[PDB]
Amino acid sequence: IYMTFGEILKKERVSWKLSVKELSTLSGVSQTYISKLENGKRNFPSLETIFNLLIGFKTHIEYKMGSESPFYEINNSYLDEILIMFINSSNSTISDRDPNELITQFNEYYDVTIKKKQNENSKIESDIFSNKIKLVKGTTKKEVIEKPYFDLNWLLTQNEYEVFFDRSFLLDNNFLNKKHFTEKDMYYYNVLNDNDLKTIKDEIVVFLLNKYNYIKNKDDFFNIFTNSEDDKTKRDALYKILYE
Amino acid sequence: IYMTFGEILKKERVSWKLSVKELSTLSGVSQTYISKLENGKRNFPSLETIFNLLIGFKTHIEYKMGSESPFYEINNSYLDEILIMFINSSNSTISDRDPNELITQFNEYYDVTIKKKQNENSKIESDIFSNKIKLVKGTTKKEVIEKPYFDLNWLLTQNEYEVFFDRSFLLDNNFLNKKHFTEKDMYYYNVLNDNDLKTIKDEIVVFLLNKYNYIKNKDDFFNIFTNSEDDKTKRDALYKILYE
Amino acid sequence: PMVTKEFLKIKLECSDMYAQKLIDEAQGDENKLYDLFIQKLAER
Amino acid sequence: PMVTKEFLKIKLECSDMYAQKLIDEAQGDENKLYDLFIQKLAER
Repeated sequence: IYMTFGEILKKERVSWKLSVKELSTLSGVSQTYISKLENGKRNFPSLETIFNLLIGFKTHIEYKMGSESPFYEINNSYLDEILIMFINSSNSTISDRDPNELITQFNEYYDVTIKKKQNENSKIESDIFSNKIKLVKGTTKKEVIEKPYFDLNWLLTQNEYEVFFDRSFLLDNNFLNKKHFTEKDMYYYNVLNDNDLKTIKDEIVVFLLNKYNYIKNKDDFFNIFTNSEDDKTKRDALYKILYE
Repeated sequence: IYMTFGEILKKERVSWKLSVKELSTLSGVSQTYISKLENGKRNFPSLETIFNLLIGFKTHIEYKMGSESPFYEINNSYLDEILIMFINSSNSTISDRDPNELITQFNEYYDVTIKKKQNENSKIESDIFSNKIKLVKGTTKKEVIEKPYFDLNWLLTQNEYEVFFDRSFLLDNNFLNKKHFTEKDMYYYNVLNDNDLKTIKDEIVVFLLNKYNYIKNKDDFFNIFTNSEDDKTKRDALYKILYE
Repeated sequence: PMVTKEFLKIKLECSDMYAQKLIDEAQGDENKLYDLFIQKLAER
Repeated sequence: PMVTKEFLKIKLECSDMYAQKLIDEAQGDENKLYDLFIQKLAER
């Protein structure tokens, strides 16, 4: 006794603690259409929207469980066993149920999609590189922004605007014995001074550097990482910058 | 032999390493009018624009030298000796040169201005409090923004968007042995993980707490600090929250 | 094991099927598995 | 002192007149002044 496509989708979406919005961001599909598919207010969907939803879970799973080798195989095998479960739905309109035709068709649809995405990135390589990007947490879904507000390094190093903390661990002026209260700094006592910012930047610069791996050339390492060159060819080239 | 008002303004503006833009932000006065006054493409200005420019230097000096008691007196006395120098310009149109009338008039113009500013702040107390503000560095000049992007605490604690570092101390995934390269994370290898962010937040929470002074009540401490209550009355009240 | 790997479904917050596909790796050899069973489940 | 407090004008980046109004505090008593002369000029 099989469940309907809508029932199956809701089971998976919920079991991964994803909201309709969250999955609609991870996938091309609208909040409204997702919802309607799960109710049965929309019939069994197109094969292309099915592939889009799987691409949705694909992005998430890789965020959560990881792209690592031990999970890499588990993930590819999983997404396949779901793609079959969908086209074997009680209300399915797919009798070409030869899995290996669909599984291969999905991998050949995914690849086509990657290329489009990378072409669209290449156009805004400037703003991607300079971190002038608003990237929804968990997702590869992004929106270009006027400055790199979400770059922690930039926030600490920029001289354009005052940086604050919560209205808590404040009185960053230990000099609270100044007679008439600093003009309009009865509002902005949260402002970190230039000294503090550089001490915090150095703290983090150390912390990160005795883990991970410092990159000598930025322009270069990025430029080789983002292109239509073979995976196994460029991994060598990345290791060359990390170990000369 | 006196210098013209324009010559005097440029001398002070430059001696404080302020740009026409910088001073035009600190003061109500436009970039264009400042420039024209310094050339003599504009005649001796109104008394009200003179007061505005001094208010400009006032804000800056307090940022640079400090509102502290030893400098508080130096600052008030300085701004006065400049207000006289301006109205004693070679091209001055002020023969009511009784300093104590102008000095008092300026202090009574400043006070009027403070009230207006605080009234205008009160309207947006919400966005000021929640740090949804873009405050030009050095200045009290601010612009309301949709989120508290410049609040360092919020950036580290929020779950809406990925946080980056410079394209340097990266490969935040030590797992660079994952076969086919993490989908579209050949672009976003700069993303700090949830673990790192909390370690950096705690680092800073410690650093700040063994200096400065933690504030128990935010709503309260802020609400009493921002109002038309006497300075000497509220200083007592602030010390009460810092020391019970 | 039995059906007492609801623990994985809840802590990793992954689907029932995925929690099985984990068990499926070195299945019955939970001893052999523990090296990987305690990897992303460790530094989490 | 003399006119060799261009040093203050440059490091503090303050106006000639303000650099004098600093000297004016405990003026001639640069000894007495050093306690405040080395305050905002110290932790800078």
